Amino acid sequence: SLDRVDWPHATFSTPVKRIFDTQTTLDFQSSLAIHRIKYHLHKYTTLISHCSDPDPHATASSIAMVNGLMGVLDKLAHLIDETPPLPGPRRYGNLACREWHHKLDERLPQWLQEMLPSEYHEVVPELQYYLGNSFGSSTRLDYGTGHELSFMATVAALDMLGMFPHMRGADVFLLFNKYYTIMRRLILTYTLEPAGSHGVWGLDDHFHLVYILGSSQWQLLDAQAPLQPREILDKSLVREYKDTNFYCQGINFINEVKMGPFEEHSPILYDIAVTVPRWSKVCKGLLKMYSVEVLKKFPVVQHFWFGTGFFPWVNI
Amino acid sequence: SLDRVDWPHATFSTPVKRIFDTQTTLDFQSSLAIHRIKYHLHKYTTLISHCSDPDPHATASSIAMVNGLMGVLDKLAHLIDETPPLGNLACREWHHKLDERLPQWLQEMLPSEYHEVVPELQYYLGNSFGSSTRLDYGTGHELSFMATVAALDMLGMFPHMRGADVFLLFNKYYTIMRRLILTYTLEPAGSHGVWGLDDHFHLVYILGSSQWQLLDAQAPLQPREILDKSLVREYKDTNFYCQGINFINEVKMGPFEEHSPILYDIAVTVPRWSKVCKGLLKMYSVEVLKKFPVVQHFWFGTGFFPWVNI
Amino acid sequence: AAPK
Amino acid sequence: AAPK
Ligand SMILES: [Cl-]
Repeated sequence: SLDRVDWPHATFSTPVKRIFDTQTTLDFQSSLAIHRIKYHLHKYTTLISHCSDPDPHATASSIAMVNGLMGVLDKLAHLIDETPPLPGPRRYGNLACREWHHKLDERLPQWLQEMLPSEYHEVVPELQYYLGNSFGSSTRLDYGTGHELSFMATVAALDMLGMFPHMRGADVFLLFNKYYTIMRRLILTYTLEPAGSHGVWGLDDHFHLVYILGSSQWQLLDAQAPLQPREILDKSLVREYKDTNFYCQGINFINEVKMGPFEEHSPILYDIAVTVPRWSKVCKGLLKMYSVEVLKKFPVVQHFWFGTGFFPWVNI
Repeated sequence: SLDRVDWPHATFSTPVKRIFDTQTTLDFQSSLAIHRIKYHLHKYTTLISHCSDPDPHATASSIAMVNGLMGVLDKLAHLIDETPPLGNLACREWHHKLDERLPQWLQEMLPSEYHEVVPELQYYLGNSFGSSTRLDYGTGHELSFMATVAALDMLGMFPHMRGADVFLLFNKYYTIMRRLILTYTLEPAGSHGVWGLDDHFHLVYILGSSQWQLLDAQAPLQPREILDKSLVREYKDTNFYCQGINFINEVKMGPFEEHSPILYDIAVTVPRWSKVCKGLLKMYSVEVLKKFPVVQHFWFGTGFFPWVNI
Repeated sequence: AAPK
Repeated sequence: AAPK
């Protein structure tokens, strides 16, 4: 079923490689793992379009778990401070990064231990994996659509356990906002290379989900939306909304990092801005894109690993 | 003709943007300029397959212009030494001095009966080093280099050019490039990422394969052996491919199969160099010459690379 | 010929 | 699915 791991009677183990080559990425297209992924992505998109107008200063859900997953992001956020980067050329993966991940791989299992109540700890090895793989590559010193995909996966797992009763778009907004805060900070500090990047022939170097989320938020208002897709092209306005909206937050981040005229370096986002008249279109289109440009492409999905609990490699 | 320029009767003017969109990238495909590019592409490629084993501490060709141009590369190398970092903001600064001093340096490089040629040359070379303002390098800049050495060829500045010179020249050029990328922290200009051949270069690897192509099975390495870090290291002064793959090897951090899946694929798949070369050319015409993100910024004059039909 |  |  696409939505609730059959807790109790369903067993967990360490997830493992399954995507290997071209066919293996395709069999994956029909797996139970994927139908869960696509499902939770739909939900969080649908939800988030309730939150056009999030609380930029929000701090906690009313759901216990969004508050734990909040606080654990918090702990691995404190980790960057404890891991000053290495001097030298701002050009590739900065080496300090291996270290941070060593520290992570050390207290994560502890921090999820505390986070889930007793009865659940037998879920950690599976959970560990996904959260753990959310923040970039352990040894390539990169980060891209594949890990962002892993974080959504973490949450969908926690969700699949039924620990987000009545989760409003504001809870999705809140967890991802911390998530992107952290990933924005990691990419810049560890000076990380893109993974699965399709160059100038892709949406964005590291993200895709941000945009499917941002776009969703203004979906329901399109004409009465504080900005039009045309307008994200205006550095000043994007700034104005970069707290309330993921799409501005995305675009703001490209804009900060990348040096030329926007149209030359982010040609797809440019075309979108200039070609899709309204946000509901962008989101429909950016979802269609996701399921081609991430879910079906190997450089991007091969490090999705499957357990037996949350995201099984069984058929349909 | 693909080969010469009507000197002195074709006229020369500051190049000027011509590729604008999908449409005009497809016209460009029938420009004199493109055939003049394809023509010298082949030339250097077959010449260099003559030179599997070049003198890695050669300094000077026996041709007048290849030392002159060597010397110009050298004059701007030096410019770097006097422009330290904090892409990297010290760099517009370097480009600024390149155009203050470069028309001048090509002044010395040619016979006084030639000065009419600079604005055009000036443009092509002075753009072989990545964008003034975008702070990137990519294969359109590499294609610019070739373009320049082709302008020179087209004024017949290079009689019975040998493989060994098409090395030497290029070998110097990349030496600077590896430097500019690291010292300036230049991003990849116009790239496919993982779905492309190299973040930054395509020609290194055509030349690279040419060289070993004639001897393929008796080549010091075979194409699968680029995947061994130390064998690659042995050859990197003497063979462009290894130099290419060496560069990747010292800059990109994970497994090679993972970060340069395309070069991997080649190496695990294409049995002999001549075929690797054959592929990379076919692929240079799709992936570089027919891709607008990549050629947009190749501007056209009236004299060397003119924007006209056939 | 161009990304869109 | 995978570059070649
Ligand atoms: Cl390593």
